[PDB]
Amino acid sequence: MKLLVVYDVSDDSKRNKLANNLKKLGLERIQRSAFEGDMDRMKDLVRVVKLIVDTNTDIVHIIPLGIRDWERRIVIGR
Amino acid sequence: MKLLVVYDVSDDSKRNKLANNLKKLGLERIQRSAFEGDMDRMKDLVRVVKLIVDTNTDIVHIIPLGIRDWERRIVIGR
Ligand SMILES: [Cl-]
Ligand SMILES: [Cl-]
Ligand code: NA
Ligand code: NA
Repeated sequence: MKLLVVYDVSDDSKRNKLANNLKKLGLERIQRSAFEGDMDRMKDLVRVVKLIVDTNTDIVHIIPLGIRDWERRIVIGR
Repeated sequence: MKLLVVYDVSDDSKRNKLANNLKKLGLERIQRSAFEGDMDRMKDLVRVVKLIVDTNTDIVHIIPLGIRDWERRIVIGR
């Protein structure tokens, strides 16, 4: 069981508070605004995201996926 | 069968060429740098992304997921 957190956070400063907190909960950065990690927590994840981002302005997707779907992703670039 | 395309494209101009092309192939924008769509195409999707982005610099994830995993996402914010 995996999950992805993908975010669109307007305030520069809120964006890296969130990045910092996602690392702390053990997720790993895969791109500038996306992290992945293993199923562990959930309720804390949502609370963290809600407390940090501007909910009228920002968008965060927290998406479950199976391990085999993540494994079969295609990654283009660096 | 769904997929997500999540991107981290440095050049402003390449980013919306990609956004424009992802809409054309029928994907739908869900956030500033993420689109979702249904399984249809695949080989064309990868070719499009590779031709548009700078592959030494940019990162794009093309991620398959089951319909029920997408349905059970949590979306925070606007
Ligand atoms: Cl990766
Ligand atoms: Cl959505
Ligand atoms: Na990104
Ligand atoms: Na985004």
